[PDB]
Amino acid sequence: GFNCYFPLQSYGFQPTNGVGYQPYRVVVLSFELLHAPATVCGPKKSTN
Amino acid sequence: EVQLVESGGGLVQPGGSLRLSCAASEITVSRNYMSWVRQAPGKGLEWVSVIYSGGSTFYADSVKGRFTISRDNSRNTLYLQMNSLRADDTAVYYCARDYGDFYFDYWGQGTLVTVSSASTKGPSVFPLAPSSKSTSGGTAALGCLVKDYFPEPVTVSWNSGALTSGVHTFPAVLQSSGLYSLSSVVTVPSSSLGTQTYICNVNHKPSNTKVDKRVEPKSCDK
Amino acid sequence: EIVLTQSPGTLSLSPGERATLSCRASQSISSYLAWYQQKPGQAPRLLIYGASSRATGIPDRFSGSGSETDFTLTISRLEPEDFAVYFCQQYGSSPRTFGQGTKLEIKRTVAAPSVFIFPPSDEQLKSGTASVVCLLNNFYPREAKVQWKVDNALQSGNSQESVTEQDSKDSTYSLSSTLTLSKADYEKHKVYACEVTHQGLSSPVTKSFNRGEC
Amino acid sequence: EIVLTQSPGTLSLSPGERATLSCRASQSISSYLAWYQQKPGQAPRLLIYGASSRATGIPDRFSGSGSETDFTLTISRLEPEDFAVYFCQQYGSSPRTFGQGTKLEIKRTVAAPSVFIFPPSDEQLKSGTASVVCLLNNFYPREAKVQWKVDNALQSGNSQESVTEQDSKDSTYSLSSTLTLSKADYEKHKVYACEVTHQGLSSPVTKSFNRGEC
Repeated sequence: GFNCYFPLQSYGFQPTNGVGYQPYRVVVLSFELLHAPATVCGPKKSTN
Repeated sequence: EVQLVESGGGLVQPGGSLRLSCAASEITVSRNYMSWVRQAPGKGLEWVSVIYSGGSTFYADSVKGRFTISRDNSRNTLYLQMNSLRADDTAVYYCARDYGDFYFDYWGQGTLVTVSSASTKGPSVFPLAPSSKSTSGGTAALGCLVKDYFPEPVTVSWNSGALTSGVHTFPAVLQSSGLYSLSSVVTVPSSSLGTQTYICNVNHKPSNTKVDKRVEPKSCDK
Repeated sequence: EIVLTQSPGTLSLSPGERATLSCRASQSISSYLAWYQQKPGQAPRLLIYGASSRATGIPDRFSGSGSETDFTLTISRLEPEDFAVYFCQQYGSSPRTFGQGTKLEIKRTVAAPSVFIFPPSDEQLKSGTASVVCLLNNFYPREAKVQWKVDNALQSGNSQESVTEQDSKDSTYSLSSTLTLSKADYEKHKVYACEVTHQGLSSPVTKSFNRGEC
Repeated sequence: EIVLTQSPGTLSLSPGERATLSCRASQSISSYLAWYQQKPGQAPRLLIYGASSRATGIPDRFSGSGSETDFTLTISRLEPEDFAVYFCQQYGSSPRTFGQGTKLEIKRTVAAPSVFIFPPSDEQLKSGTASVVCLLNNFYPREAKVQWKVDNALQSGNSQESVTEQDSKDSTYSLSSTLTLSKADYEKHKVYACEVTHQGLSSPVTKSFNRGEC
């Protein structure tokens, strides 16, 4: 109600609009180095 | 209903400082988005700054390094502080709560701010006595004149605001001396002109000067 | 930033009709626009958001529309208080901004003014400066014509006019002009006249007085 | 912070006798108080060094007394030059503080007021506000009580009053009071009166006038 707002808001994308307000998908990658063995490495070192 | 009491406003010389503020009658300033907008005659209107409910700040590039906004929870009062104005900034600033995508929902009445090295000056008021001719009818017009003051504006009232209908006031006008001048007029029934005498109460708030003058028919056949 | 454009620069409609207002922008807004109302000497009031989301306290007479940098507001069955300036507000980026504004005026009927003259008061002469004011109140339209005549000579360059604002209840204007004089010029000149022409007047009206009337 | 209390509230006595000014502090000290005199509108003057050491510019009639927490000031053979207020300040540590003051009055004999009531001037009535002025002169006691009556109805609560210090020459006092009302309210009633009660009179004396008497 009045002064009683639902905390979220919708985006309501429309296609024909300009590029600046168009939906975008973002992926954030994080690297963590604890005092523990590493589990992620780089592949390409093979030779015949 | 929802009201915001404003404060501050007045004259400052260039290179100085001033702190403005406004308060909330009922609403929680701490828990909602708050913003300033400055409105100037003949130049338009602009957006200034805002504080987000998380306390974050955000400005317009025109006042960076010269304006700053904050909020005091101890008194539920929004505040505003000024550094080194420009003559262009001459405008009336307003406090208003917006929500979300920036509907500017509720507004205060606004408070003017004026910058100049010119010092403050008190106003002079000249009352106007109604003519005998205007009493021939249902109603007559009573007025007064205020001039030779600095700066604008000047608030006026008649019988301490007891009356409501028939009051017309004029906007101020620049004197070549740099001062301003304005006028007012109130409309009243004819019968009490010889019975009730009406007195105008004038407020020059930026100089905090008040002048009270009467209006009486007297005698104009002379 | 992004700039907005408002048309018309002036709109004047009679009561009971339907007024229309359109706004245009350099870059699209994707239906996030909003309209605000501000009467003179009053704080602005929110009206409608986006394409068609009207505010809570506003009547159904208000309705806007649009998309893709072209947006239109239409109001039906105009009412006298609806006189104000109106504002559209931007959403496309930071910073925000909003357009120049539009003033809407009502036309009801034409009515003649009331003309009065007021002599300089004793305090003025004691100050060494005298001034003369002629008041034209409660007339229609704004464009009233008034002239000053000094000792049968046209002194067009020593007077300053002043304008009021439209009274909502009556829909009539008012005008004040001031003739400013020096003490010596005031005492040397004796006869003072003002000539007024107005559409609500059948004929031009002239008012005059003599300095000897005190 | 250590707070003092001067006692009694006022001192009223005839010349030639002994004076007794008592003072109390919040927290107990040892000989860390003093006395300060002030004839009204003048420079306060230092009286007594410590509890009992007297300054060289001060005659022998004065004497101070102190304790852990009670402290009293004594002066003998009171004289007209002594009419003034009296103050206590702490020369100990806290940092330093003061007291609330006490006034000394020199008593000769009781004198009734001179009462005259004056109507509002023309300028006041022209300004829309009317006021009535009553004046009491050359009276002792200072505890002269003044009241306003309008149409024989008590209206003593529409006033703000001030009373002068003691008159050195006549050992009496004079009072100024004003009864002010709006012009319409002033016209509502017909007769205005003021009541004065004093010790020198066998009964309170009242003066009055009618509004129609100009």
